[PDB]
Amino acid sequence: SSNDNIELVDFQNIMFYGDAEVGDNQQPFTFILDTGSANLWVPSVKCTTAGCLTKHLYDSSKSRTYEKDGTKVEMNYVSGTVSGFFSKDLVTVGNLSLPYKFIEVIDTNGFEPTYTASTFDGILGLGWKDLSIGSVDPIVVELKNQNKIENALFTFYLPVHDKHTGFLTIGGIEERFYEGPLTYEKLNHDLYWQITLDAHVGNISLEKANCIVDSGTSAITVPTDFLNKMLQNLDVIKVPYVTLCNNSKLPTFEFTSENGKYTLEPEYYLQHIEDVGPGLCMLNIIGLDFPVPTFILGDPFMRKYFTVFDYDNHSVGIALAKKNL
Amino acid sequence: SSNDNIELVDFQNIMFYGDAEVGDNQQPFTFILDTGSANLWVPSVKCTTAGCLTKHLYDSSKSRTYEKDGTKVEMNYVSGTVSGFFSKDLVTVGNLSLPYKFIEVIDTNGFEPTYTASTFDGILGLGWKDLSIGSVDPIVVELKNQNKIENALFTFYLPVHDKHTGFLTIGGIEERFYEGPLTYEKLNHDLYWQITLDAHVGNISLEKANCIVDSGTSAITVPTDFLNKMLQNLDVIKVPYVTLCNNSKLPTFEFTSENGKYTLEPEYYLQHIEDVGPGLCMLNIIGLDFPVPTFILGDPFMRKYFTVFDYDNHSVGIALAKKNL
Repeated sequence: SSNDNIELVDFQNIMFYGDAEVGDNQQPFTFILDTGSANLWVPSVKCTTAGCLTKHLYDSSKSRTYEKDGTKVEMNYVSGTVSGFFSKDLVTVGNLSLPYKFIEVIDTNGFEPTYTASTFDGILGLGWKDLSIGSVDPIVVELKNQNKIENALFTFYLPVHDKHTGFLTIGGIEERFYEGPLTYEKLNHDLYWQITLDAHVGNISLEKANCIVDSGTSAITVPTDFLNKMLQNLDVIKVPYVTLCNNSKLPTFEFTSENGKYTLEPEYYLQHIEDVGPGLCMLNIIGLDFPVPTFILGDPFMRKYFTVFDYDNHSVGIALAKKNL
Repeated sequence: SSNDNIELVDFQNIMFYGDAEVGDNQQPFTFILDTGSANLWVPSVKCTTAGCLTKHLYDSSKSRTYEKDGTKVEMNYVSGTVSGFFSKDLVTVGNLSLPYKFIEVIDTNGFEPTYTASTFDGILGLGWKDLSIGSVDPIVVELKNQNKIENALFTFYLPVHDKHTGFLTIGGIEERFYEGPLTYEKLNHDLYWQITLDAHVGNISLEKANCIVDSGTSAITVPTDFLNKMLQNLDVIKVPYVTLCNNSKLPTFEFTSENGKYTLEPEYYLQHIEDVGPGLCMLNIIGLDFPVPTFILGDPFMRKYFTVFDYDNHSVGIALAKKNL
């Protein structure tokens, strides 16, 4: 394996984690791998919030390579905020290492209940520089400049609950992860991994909508209006959205470009909740409005499609993920 | 027992059922007991929807007391609609029986996925006449006129998940179900069991708000605006509301009148969801706006407070429910 492969484990089909280390002594941590952010952060041994008591903590005094910074910083996510200060130390991802600037988190009380209720210790961003705090070059970009990897790209072969684990691969594209054609879509912005695609679900359509491929989002988000029409005569209620898993009215999402066609059948966005009711399924779709028509192709899409995030070529490559390796 | 007692069983802490029969041969059915509606309905052997295949069905041809009507009718609920026609036959509730007009349901496809995903067969309304279809006198009202019960009232001692079963009692008030004072609140309308109460949660307050005591609602509903302010600096996120069960910022609902004071502490509106995360709790509160400030005091409130629904006196009696009988 000339590339750097990091095994991924699924967490209740809503999150997936990967491990990496910080410090010369390889202190272990479990990370959310987020293409939607650009900073790396780990909780400090100096973090004294209740959430931190159950986590793997980072102790800079145990690492020779630790380079003090101390610049105050706070990072925000959908589920909250974490605060601390910048620090620099050796970061090891898979079989590659490099001195890297990250956020040493001191306070997580503004990131609850997500933090305490989840198994991850920190978050490792895989977005673009301009999207980070402190103007930190993306880790993969850094590795490329240090000539540690053949290409400034990484790929995601996501794990599938009760089926198989996944892999984050840095440096190269491995054909073993996908079948069918691998199609590239140019980014429309060098901030997020956002591309342009036409969308069609039923009779409802939307031309050249913005689509963000995001590993940190557990669902597929759709424009409010779009969702409403999509679920008008479909038998899908919602406790003040759930439906029968065998609902044959359920539509298939269709995303097309000049170079490719991607579809998301109900089997990919329906989550079983038998424990609540026989044959009952939850709709892993969310109504979310951005200033312009936008779809967040989150984990549901990525579980079906192997994805390539290319910094050098400013594009996202998409191909059908193999059901089994 | 000079009163008619019907045992109630809890269903995943979101619903509770009671059994009753229809027909001279006592055909058995499981019912949602709804103070928010005024009709009784059972699925017919003539119902051929998928939802009906798993239910106890009513066969009028097996009952001598069956009186054909056939008037077409459709009933709507929060979770959907069911259609059929009126029929009349002997209805047995506990140890009391009486010929009663009900809806024989033929189509339930407009009531999914609730119907198939739930264990009940039909719904028995316990609301006011004007709130029904077909101008049918409430069953308890009917029983009183037939001199089968001492008073036109019924009480609810709701079951508590993993603690104890409950009781629907018709005809009289039994002190064994409650402790502390029993206070009566006059109805402000002869349609719903709606009363007037001042509400205070934190610093937020609302004078003489309308409060509907509803056995068919699994949560406590609060005015949108009211909820927002209530959950502003409380650590309660919400997947595009959950919180740590030990959150000490959680406020206590306070409802007061000229005759009584009722409170709802966090332990009564927090639902444990350990299977999702350690010490994680769901907020059994819902943001719902009515034309005027309204609270639906659903099951969470009724589980804490024993309630008396008096038709003769047009009031709702409230008292602390005994933790154990």
